[PDB]
Amino acid sequence: ALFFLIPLVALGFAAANFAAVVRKISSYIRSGADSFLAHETKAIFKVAIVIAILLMIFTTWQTGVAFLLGAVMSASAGIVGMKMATRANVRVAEAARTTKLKVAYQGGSVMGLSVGGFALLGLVLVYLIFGQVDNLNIYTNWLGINFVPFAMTVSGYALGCSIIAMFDRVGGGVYTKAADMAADLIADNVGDNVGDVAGLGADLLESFVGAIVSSIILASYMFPIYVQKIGENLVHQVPKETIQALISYPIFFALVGLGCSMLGILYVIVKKPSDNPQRELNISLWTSALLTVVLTAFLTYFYLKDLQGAISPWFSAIIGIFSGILIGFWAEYYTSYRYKPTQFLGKSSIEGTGMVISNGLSLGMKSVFPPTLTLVLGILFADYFAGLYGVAIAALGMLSFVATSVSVDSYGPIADNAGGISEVRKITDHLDAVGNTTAAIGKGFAIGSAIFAALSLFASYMFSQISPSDIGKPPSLVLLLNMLDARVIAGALLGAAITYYFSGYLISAVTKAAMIEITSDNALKQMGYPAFIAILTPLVTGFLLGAEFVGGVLIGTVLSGAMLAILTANSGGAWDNAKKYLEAGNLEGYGKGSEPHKALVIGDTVGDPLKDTVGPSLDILIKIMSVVSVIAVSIFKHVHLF
Amino acid sequence: ALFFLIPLVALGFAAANFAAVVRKISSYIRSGADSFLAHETKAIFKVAIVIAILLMIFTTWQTGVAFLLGAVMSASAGIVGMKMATRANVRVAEAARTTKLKVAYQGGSVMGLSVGGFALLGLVLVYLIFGKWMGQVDNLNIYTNWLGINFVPFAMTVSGYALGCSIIAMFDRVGGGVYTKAADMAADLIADNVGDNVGDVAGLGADLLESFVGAIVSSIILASYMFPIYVQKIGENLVHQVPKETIQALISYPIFFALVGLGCSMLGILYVIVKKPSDNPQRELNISLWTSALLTVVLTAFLTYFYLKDLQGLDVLGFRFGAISPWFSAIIGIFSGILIGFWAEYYTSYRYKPTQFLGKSSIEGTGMVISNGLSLGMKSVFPPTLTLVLGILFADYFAGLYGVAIAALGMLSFVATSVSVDSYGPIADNAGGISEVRKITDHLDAVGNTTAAIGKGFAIGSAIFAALSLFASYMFSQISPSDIGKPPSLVLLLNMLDARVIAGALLGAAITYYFSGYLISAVTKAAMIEITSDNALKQMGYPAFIAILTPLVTGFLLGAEFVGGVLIGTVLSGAMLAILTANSGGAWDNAKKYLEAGNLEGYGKGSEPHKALVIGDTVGDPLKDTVGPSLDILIKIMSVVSVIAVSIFKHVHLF
Ligand SMILES: [K+]
Ligand SMILES: [K+]
Ligand SMILES: [Mg+2]
Ligand SMILES: [Mg+2]
Ligand SMILES: [Mg+2]
Ligand SMILES: [Mg+2]
Ligand SMILES: [Mg+2]
Ligand SMILES: [Mg+2]
Ligand SMILES: [Mg+2]
Ligand SMILES: [Mg+2]
Repeated sequence: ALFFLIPLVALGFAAANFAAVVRKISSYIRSGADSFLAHETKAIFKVAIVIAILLMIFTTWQTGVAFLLGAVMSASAGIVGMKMATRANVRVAEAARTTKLKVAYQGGSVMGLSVGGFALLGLVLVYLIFGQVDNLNIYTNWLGINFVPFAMTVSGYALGCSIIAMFDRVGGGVYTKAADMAADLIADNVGDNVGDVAGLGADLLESFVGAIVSSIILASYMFPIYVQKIGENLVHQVPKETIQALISYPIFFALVGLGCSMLGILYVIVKKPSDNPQRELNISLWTSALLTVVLTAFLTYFYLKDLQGAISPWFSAIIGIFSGILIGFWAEYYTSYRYKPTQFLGKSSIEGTGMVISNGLSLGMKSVFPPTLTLVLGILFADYFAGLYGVAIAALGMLSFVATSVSVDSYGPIADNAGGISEVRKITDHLDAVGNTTAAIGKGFAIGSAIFAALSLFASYMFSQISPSDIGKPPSLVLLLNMLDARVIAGALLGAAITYYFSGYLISAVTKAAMIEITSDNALKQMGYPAFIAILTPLVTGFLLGAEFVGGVLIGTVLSGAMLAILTANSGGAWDNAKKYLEAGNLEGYGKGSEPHKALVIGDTVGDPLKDTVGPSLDILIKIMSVVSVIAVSIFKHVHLF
Repeated sequence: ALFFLIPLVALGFAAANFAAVVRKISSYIRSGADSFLAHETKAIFKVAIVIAILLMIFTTWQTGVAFLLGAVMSASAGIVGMKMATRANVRVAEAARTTKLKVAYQGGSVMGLSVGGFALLGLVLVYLIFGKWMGQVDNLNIYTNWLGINFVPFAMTVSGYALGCSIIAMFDRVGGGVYTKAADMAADLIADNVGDNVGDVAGLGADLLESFVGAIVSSIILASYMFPIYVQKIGENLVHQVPKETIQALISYPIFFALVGLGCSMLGILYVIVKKPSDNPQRELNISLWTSALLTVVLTAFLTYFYLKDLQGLDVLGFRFGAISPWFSAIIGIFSGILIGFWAEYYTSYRYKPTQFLGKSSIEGTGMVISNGLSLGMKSVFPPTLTLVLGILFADYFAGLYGVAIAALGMLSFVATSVSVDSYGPIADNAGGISEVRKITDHLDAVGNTTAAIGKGFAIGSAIFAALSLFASYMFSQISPSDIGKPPSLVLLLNMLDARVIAGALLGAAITYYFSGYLISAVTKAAMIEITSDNALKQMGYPAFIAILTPLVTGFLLGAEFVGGVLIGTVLSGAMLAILTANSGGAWDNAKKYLEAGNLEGYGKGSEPHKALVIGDTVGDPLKDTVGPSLDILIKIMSVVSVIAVSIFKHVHLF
């Protein structure tokens, strides 16, 4: 029971860290937020109820309620983190004076702690409140969706969080980068929080919950899959207990996690103070992960000790953790002037706007390989030491310290805004540089986790066809999406193309809308397209062509989004800090007019729509499209047309 | 036999069209060419012999020789097309004076006709001398090589040939495409006017040669394979459920088809050209193309019936409707292809929308030209993909995997005109650089940039359509001696849920973004004749290694499931990216031209509006003329290498 009250503590904790801080005429920003949020919430209102009724009508109301649980939960989490981000933010210029810092990071930390507390309050609710883990045969609902009691329930929850986040980003990411563009051409200072706090935070909430939900669905499934069949009895070769312990474990694991991170957060703010905030963020991160690996290993033994080895998914969490951390490092590497990507680009500023662009492209494109490689090497090990389930738990390891990742992330625009506000500027610009890096690190973890998560959720997808009319065949006959089949290839091409389209549209959206209520109303009103594209595609294409084709689309979608999130994040990422870098002069005889500053400006402005809107949008698409397909293939495995 | 002397005629024909034309101090450019070609040929020399000995040692010398046949063949084709491109080119300024055109297109047409004649002379040779004399289409069983590669007699031979053409095309591109766009940058910061031929004539030309032959070789490998796959296993004898005569007709058919093709195109070139001349060259090129395609559809239909009329087991092959089947495939691929061309035009020419909108955003601040250009090309990727998505299925529904390869050929059963129109562009374009009358010349330039983008577009499409046949063959080629029983359906089963394949796919995608980043950087380093040529070649290995050893490195590390993955990632990403760069590269140049032509009131090639478009053309140049098209090459050469070496690493992988 203690474990079940653990998530509750994080939240009293969220409320406490801002308060000790908030007690620390630039209010201006808070008004911006309410307006967009007003308009946004109303569209959200309109939509969430409706999706809920839909799920309730078409799948199994338990799931629709859980779905609402997720909508209230994520909206709320984001809202709290926003009051903080928008208060440390103000309170930073004033930290920044007496100091010739605690503020920026504590504000960022409020959204992250709130994110953990809420997401888990909600999930614990879904777990307790939703005999589906008792039943876990293979129920075949009021229509013909033959749904998973529990899988279906938490899938509903995860879809809820993912969808409201995507909306928050594709509108807010849009309001924001549309704003940055507009500003360097005011609007922007609000943009920094809408964009890299609320939106980025929502993206991460989504990957995290998605990976955990996938762990849950899989357990909820070794059951119909492994059943014996020696001479026409069904013998459950995997007995219920093992499955139940394996279901509850990622939950228990996730509880063990956030806890490790909460210490990191309470530790660094109140910790005796440093003078360099990059090392803090990375150390805190590192710490949360060591701490988490060990205790997680205990949790794993005892809470899985004798099921019928034990520790295995703990190795999965570890492989994922170290992979995740490496990917963070890679993101820092590619985004911070101080090492290589930005410095070269930056100095090339002096050679003619063209070079900043072409080199920024080369930089992000090449920069794409190492995080993917970590993931390639990362998947295999996550995967070798455990079943499919070990991969999903691994996604979780990448994200096992989400509280600190998100804290550090929200630090950026929060620190970043602190910068814009004085214009003292040096302290402020450092804060800004780090915003751009730490938001790029964050993006990097969530993309990694999107891929690691995506393979369990995809496996779950082929698995979901395990209709009543299956419950015989070997697992090895059912988990077999064949790539040589033309439907899968066509599917893949279409999904990939869907991904490039989705990005181009999101780009175009940024520029149209860019050139509070005008663009907020416009962003939302003008928001349906990405959500339709993202969501109905499995449905449209699925209902058109069946399980092989949606399996394909999902594959293309995942591959492309994986590559592109990173391109935009890192390269879009380097350009801001390249601009800052030259703005700080650093090139001798160069400093804020002149052909190079102008060129770096062009880099930051080019980067801004890609990194803060497109890539991260792909983060979301590759999940929400898969979850939708996992559910609707219930219908289109059988019901496809041709 | 008539058919076997058909390819020969195209070539006497190549030599004739330039001559009637060439008889039509700006020589300057010819010197540029020799220098790069000198340096290039020497590195090529060094490498081709070596790859040949390698293949001969490790696979089956028949293949290594065939491979050399392809190296001499493609080098040569490209060289001839180059003397022409570089003579019509000069002879265009002078067409361009008296006309206040026949030149630009006839020059472009020389390389294309040479491409067809050579590629097919070579292939006919490989078919007769390797397919027939050495009986590889006769033995056709599954021979197992002095080492342990269990090679396909014929598949292996022609696979070698395809690899040869692919490799040398890639080399011609990754250096020359680099010299040329490195040059374009350097120029708008002279050198560039030479760049235009090196880049969009020879390089683009070699890309298309590669896609074309790759598609045909794949048709041949598959036929040369329904036999071991489809044997029965009835109560333990092997009964060739697909008999020799079927396979053999199905093998010869793409060849016979290709012969019927190119023939259809040659008519197109002589026809548009010799009409009393028109006034708009876009409508011509697209018409000529269009015509070659009507013609090809029909006659190919006859060819298909009689030369396939009674095969039997064409069903099992995947031929849902007998004899005519691959003709429907060729048709499907053709119309998909033509649409993809149209889409390319659509997205690249000021006059419609992608470039028009981009161009006018020039007045809003260079940032915008760049953003809108990314949006334009990125969105612009879909219709050509969707045409392919819808296109694969129909190519594929009406015929087996073989029908798909024949479909790739259909997208490309009209390459001669494609290559004519492509080569027209830099040739017309140079005509443009020269005089500087500029309006007459600039039009030719606009068209160079579009037609190079259409060309690119067909070749990328065909690369995907082709890629599924060559990939199928890949899973099939593991069909070791220890198989020759199980259902085809148990062997054509690359599993995506296997973590190895996913890691593979991600690795291939990642290898491809990397490949692109390196070629981009190469363009700027080298950009800022001999200096950059030597530098391009010397400094050229990296992409070829990456492209080629990856199946080998990764394959030998992780096995068939992983290289299958890498190949998948690589195909998917390169497909998307070739289009991004091509269509953008396509839009920005013509957006620049467009504003340069003024067309915005109160702007006359001055200020931010022209400056901004300049930035767009210069951004586009490295992407479209070097990166995308490079991906065109990578997605093939990496697959062919894997198809061959999986001979070893299906068994020999490490972990
Ligand atoms: K950022
Ligand atoms: K072009
Ligand atoms: Mg700015
Ligand atoms: Mg900012
Ligand atoms: Mg600012
Ligand atoms: Mg920025
Ligand atoms: Mg130029
Ligand atoms: Mg030129
Ligand atoms: Mg040119
Ligand atoms: Mg150009």
